[PDB]
Parts: sequence; C-alpha cells; structure tokens
Amino acid sequence: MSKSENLYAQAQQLIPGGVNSPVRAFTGVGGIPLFIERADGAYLFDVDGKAYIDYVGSWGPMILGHNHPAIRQAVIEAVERGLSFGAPTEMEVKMAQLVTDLVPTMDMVRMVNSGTEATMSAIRLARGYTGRDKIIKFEGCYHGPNSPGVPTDFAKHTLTCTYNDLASVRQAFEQYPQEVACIIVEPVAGNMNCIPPLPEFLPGLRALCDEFGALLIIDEVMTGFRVALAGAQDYYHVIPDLTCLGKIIGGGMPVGAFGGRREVMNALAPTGPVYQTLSGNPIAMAAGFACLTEISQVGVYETLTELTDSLATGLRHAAKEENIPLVVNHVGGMFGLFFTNADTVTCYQDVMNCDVERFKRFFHLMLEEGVYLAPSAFEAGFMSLAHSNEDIQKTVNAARRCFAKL
Amino acid sequence: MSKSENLYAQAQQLIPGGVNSPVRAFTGVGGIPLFIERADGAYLFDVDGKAYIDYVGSWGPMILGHNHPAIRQAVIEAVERGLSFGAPTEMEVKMAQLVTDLVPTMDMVRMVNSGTEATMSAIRLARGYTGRDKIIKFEGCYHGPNSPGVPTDFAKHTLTCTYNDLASVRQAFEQYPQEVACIIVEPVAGNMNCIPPLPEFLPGLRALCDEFGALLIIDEVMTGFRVALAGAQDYYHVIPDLTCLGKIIGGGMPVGAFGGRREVMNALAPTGPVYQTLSGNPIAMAAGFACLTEISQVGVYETLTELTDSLATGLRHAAKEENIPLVVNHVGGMFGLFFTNADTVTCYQDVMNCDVERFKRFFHLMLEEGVYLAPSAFEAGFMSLAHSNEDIQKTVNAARRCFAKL
Ligand code: NA
Ligand code: NA
Repeated sequence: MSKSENLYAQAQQLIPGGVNSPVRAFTGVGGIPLFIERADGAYLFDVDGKAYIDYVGSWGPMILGHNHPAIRQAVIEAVERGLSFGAPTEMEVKMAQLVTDLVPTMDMVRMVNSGTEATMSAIRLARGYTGRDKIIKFEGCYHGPNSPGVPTDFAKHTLTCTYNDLASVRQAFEQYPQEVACIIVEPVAGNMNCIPPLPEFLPGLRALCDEFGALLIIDEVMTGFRVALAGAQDYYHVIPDLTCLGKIIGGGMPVGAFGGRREVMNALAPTGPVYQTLSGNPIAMAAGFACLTEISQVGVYETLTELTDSLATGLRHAAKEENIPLVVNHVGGMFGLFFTNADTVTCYQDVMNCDVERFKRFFHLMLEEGVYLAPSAFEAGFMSLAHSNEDIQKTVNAARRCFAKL
Repeated sequence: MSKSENLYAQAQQLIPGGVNSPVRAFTGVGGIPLFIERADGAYLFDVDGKAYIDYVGSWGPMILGHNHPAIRQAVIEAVERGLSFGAPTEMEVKMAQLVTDLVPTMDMVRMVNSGTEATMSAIRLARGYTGRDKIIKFEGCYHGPNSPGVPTDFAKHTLTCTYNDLASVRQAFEQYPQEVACIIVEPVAGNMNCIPPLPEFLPGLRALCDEFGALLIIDEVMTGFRVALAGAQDYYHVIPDLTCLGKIIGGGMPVGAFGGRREVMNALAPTGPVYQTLSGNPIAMAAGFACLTEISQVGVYETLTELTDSLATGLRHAAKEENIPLVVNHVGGMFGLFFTNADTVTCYQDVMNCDVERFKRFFHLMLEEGVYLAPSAFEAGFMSLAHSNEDIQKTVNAARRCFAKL
C-alpha cells in the first residue's frame, strides 16, 4: 500500500467516495486516484514522489506550467498585504484594464469568484437585457436520465441543440422567435473532450442571434488565453455580445469574469436594473495579473501551438504504426484523443461512439509511463509553455509503447 | 481628488458602477467607496494611507484579524508547491478531519469552492435524499419587486417563512406535508443585519422537520467559527441533518464545505445517486487549516465574546447619553446596530422599521473617525481577535461623538 492508497482509505471515512470532485475519484478510468504533493513546470509529483509529465494543467489554468516564478512572486508579495478586504482595490481596476486590452470585444467587465459564476451572470444579464426567458445551449457542453436533487421545472427554459449543427439551432429559434434571450457556446468544446467548431458554425450562430434578436455569449472559461491571446472568438473571427472568462485569468487560483458590449454591461446594477455572487479574490487577481502579463509577450502562442501540433503529429504517427485507430483534435494549446474508427470527431455522437474501455486501459498504461492525462474520455488535454521538445518526444514514445499493448 | 476617488473614476469606465460587488459601490450609504491598499490585525489601510478600525473583517473570514502571521506563513509555504493540481491532496484529508473534529455533528464532509456552492449542494442533497421538491427559507436570509434576469418559475419550489416565527413554518408544512425536502436556516441571521434566534426558534425548527420528514440544514457560512467553535448550532443546542460552512474555513480566501449525518452524505455520488461545482483550492485550504488550528486553542471564544460584549455595552451607553434610540444585537464575535425606538429587534419587520437615513449619516461620520463599519443597514458587524481593549474604547468614544451629531 502506497501513500496515495493510504490517503484514499483515510479520505473514504470522512469524504463520500474519498474525493471532493467526483471526476478526481477516477470513476472515468477506475482504480485508486493519485494524491499530489507538488507540481513544477510540466511535471506533477505524487505523494510517493513519482514524477509525471502533466497534460491536465489543473484543468486549464496552468498555461505557463505549474509553479511559474512570476506568478509565485506576485502572490507571495500580495499575501503580505492581506488575503481579502471586502472592499475594492487598485488590482480590480488594473486587472479590468488588462483583460479589456487583451480581449478587445470587451468594452466593460466584471470579475467574479469562478468561471461558473461568470457564465451564470452572463446568462442572467442576457435574460434581463432582452426581457426573454429561453436560452440555447449545446449537448455535451457544461457551463456550470434525470438526476436526483433538482426539480423537473428547473430546465423548462433551456433549449438543447446539437454542437456543430446550425439546423438544430435554427429549428429552436423558429419554435421560439421572440423568446430566446441568448445562445451560450464553448467556441471549442472541452467538456465532451476537445471538439473544434466547423468553419461555418460560430459565424452561423452570430448570424442566427442577429436574425432573431438574441445575444451571443461565448464561454471562453477554458478556451480563453489557451486557443489564442484574444480568445477562440479571435481565432475563429466571431464577435460576441458577451464573453465569459476563467481559469488562466486566475493564474492557478479560482477567478471568473464576464464582459461584452458597453450597452449590454450598462444594464447591470447600480447603472441598470439587472442584479447578479462573490467578487474576485485579491491574491487570485494578483496571480492572474502576472500570468496575463507573461502570456501577452511576443511568440508565446506560436510556441504553444508548435508544442501542441508536434504532440498531435507524434501521437497520430505512433497510433498508425501500432494499428490503433485514433483521432486527434487540437487548436492552440488544447487537444483531444479519441479511440475511434471514424475519420473525424466533430460532434457529441462521434464522442459517444469512441472506445471508452480502450481509453481506460490507455490512461492506466500512460500513468505507468509517467504521463498524467485527464482521467476521462470526455475531457480535453492541455499543453503548457513549460513542456519541452524532450517532454513531448518522451510522451510520444510512451504512447507508442502503450498503443502496442492495446 | 484622493487616490480612491481617482481609482473609482478609472473603475467606472470599465466596470459597471465602478465595483465588482454592488454593496462595495456604497449604494447602501452613498458617496465614493474606499479603495483598500492593505490590512493588518484590527486595521484597514486605504490607498491614501488612512488607517481604520475594521468591523467588516472581509465579511467574516478574518476572525484572527487581517494578515495573521500563522495564516500568512501557511500560505507562503503552500504556494511553493504550486497553486492548484486538479487532483486530490493530503490537505483535503487533513482539513476534512479537522472540520469534523471541530464540528462534531458532521460525520462526513465535502469541500467546495465557496459558501454559495455549499448551501446549493446541501439543498440539492436534501432534495435527492428525501425525493421531495420544496424547501423552506426565511425572509431577509440570503444563502447564495421581481428582479429582471431570472424566469418567474425559478422560485416555484421555494416557501418563504418569517424568521423567529414558528407559526409561519408550521403553516408551510401543513400546506405541503409530504413535499418539503428541507428547512435552510442561518442560526443567527446576518444578511438582514444581526438577528439572534428566539430561544424557542431553532429547537422548534428541529421538531417540525422531525414531524414532517424534512431535513434541517443549518447555514453556518457566517456563524461557523464566529458564534462558537462548534458553531451557532452548538451555542443554541440544536443538532441539524446538514451544516454549511464558509468564510473562516478559508482563512481569508474563498472556501466552502457542507457536511452532516453519515447516511445523508452517503447519498452523494459515487457512493449514492445525488450529483453536485469546484473543489477546495489548496492555498485556501492551507489558509483555513492554519486559521482553524489557531482558533481551536483554549480561551479564544471567551476573549472574542468579551471584546464583542464590551463594544455592545459601550455603544448602548454612548447612545443613551446622547439621546439616540439604539438597539445592539450580539452573539459571540458577531453584532448588529439598529437605529430604532423599538425595545428589541427580533425579525425582518423590525429591521425594515429602522432609521436607514440615520444609519447612512452615522456610517459616514464613523469613517471620518477612522472606523470602518459595514456600509449597509442590513449587514452585521464583525469582531476580530486582533482588536484590543484600546481599539474598542476608541470606537465607543468615536460612536459617542457621532451620536452627538445625529
Ligand atoms: Na497548426
Ligand atoms: Na455575554
């Protein structure tokens, strides 16, 4: 019995399932979860001292890798001034200025405590601004059969459409022409694994919102600062009414933000009638400020994309050599692995058709090789700027050995 | 124009109303909000360098005062290991053990990212465990006419009762005998200012839940570790089915937790069918662990209560000398000021009958005296263990001078 196994047994007595986050229970992959002592650059170190090349990046915040010195220095300096104040600070203003500089579509912005609060606040704003009740969301897309604990009437004003399918979106609008307040969309799906949009998809959503008087909300909690500096909306050339941000903007600590067109944001109280939640923590905003300053430097996204592209190329080549059907999706610093015979993976149905038991065996074989992947078939992979060409070639060599055993 | 006034003008261009949290806009009191540079012990220091005796305590987290060395040391040490991991840690287990040791009614516990997530998760668990849809909540009580942005059917399964009125609770149960999943109650109301329960009230809620098969959820996000070490539930001798915690458990950074009876908590996934949100951040849990270790030492609550009682006594005496009708409510390290002719303040209607314009003038006069009070008539005051007898006598002397000017 390892230190992780002992901590898991201990945890099970006081925490249901031994974990606070059900995905961290390894339910997706099976077995006992890995407890982590520390992290540095491209690596995770478990409680038994084993090192792993990390492709989880704490679920997307660690763009610069773990424990980046500029972020660590900014937080140690901020901590001397106190953790929180319950009153506004100069960092709130500086952070709002930096975020609106980096993401130009945002004229105004509000910082919140998490990505979930940002999406919920953006949805509430769209409903208040338009005076309409219905929202369009996509299947396999999480923003923050029937599950126990929630009353049936809770999902009454939510219209679920098919990701990358403009016809299903038009159909929902044609059913409710004057009732859709907004479309909320992940510009690159990340919660059904990594699914980039079809070229027609995001401009098609912008044109439908314009036609039917709805607001377009682009949820960049995961894609923000990962796909591109100015977001996946910049990369795919689409201008939304509102943007949601999280993760990277906190530099490793929870932070959220939502922003958009000046006249939409002006509808928020005290300026307007829409009321929203907790403000951004000062330590988390100091971490995020330092992170955003570092990634806005020349050549950062070029390097991130080159690292991710080299991993995707190597994995495809390794799978082919070992006769393992595999699709790799990737954009900027984001990627997704799919064990399927399909030529492309562009929708939720394609993800559902992947070989989940094969992914589970691959995941455990990769842990043995010292590679830590997201422990789910329905989660995207993340590249960091601390990963070296050597880390990538080691990962590709490890995947080839794992593919030979499937 | 001060540095706070300049930051506020700057903030208004990019942030609706110049603040992230509408209460921090000083809407309750009027005027331009104070921007805070730093905090230490019992004091806040604004961006112009002015010192204030603080009674906001960052909205309750700062039980040990601001920037406590044990908390600062624990976070600087934890930050070296990385900010977040997206995987379980030993601190999750240690923190769960410490919280269940301090609050004995909790057999099992789950850590979440905020107090709001804890109350929402506890409400979802009660609904899932009982299979019922309705919840009872109290007016003036916030857990996380009609406001724009939320559809009308959203509050369909919520029954609002009157705080400190057992008859209104019985009436709601008699209307829906087999449909109430739970009662969620702040054991000391803090979001309509400070309203302690009547002696009959919390035991009466326990007896009604038992009669009608509902779960009793005690929301201790604010009262936890403030009223007493084992919570206001220990102080008022009531045993709930579930407890919600926040604030102090994060040592100044956002953290939430919900816990309760072993068989109720076992209904959570993967062990049971109820699914919930983000896990506790490691830096925030290191801050909370150090905070909870410090306040569980002998004599802490005795000192906290003595400080709060001496402030309440001094304020009452000062108001009487100056012919200003005032009610002071207080329990453990929590207090509330009420400008009213009423003999007692025990309900929402009493709070509504207070002189709000008098509170607004008092608040601004106290800021001039170097005392920072919650900038709302509907918010409780907080005592810290860093406040000295001299701080308290200075506050009482300042309040007497302010009462003479009302
Ligand atoms: Na490329
Ligand atoms: Na007393």
